[PDB]
Amino acid sequence: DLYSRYKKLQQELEFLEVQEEYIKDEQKNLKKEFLHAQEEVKRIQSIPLVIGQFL
Amino acid sequence: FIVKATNGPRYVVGCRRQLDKSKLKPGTRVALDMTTLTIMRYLPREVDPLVYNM
Repeated sequence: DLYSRYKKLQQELEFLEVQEEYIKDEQKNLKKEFLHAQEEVKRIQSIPLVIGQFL
Repeated sequence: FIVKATNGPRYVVGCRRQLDKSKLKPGTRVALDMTTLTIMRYLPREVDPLVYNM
């Protein structure tokens, strides 16, 4: 089977090397998403905050 | 600035844009916004006329 095994190891390799690129792009994406999370949540700032007490 | 609602609570405000942030020393009276609640206009006054009537 040395014509078909050596055929398809290449095939599944090129498959997984394509499939790596998806997660490479998503890792590029989600750091931006986490920064948008950071600042666009931390706009929770002083909308005219009231003085109280903590118990 | 921390302002004083005369029935109650205390807030965090800003100016309009150019309300002279050196004029607004602790002790002045300001006019506060209705929605944004921030400072709109300074005022004079002060209190009990037992100082004044003498």
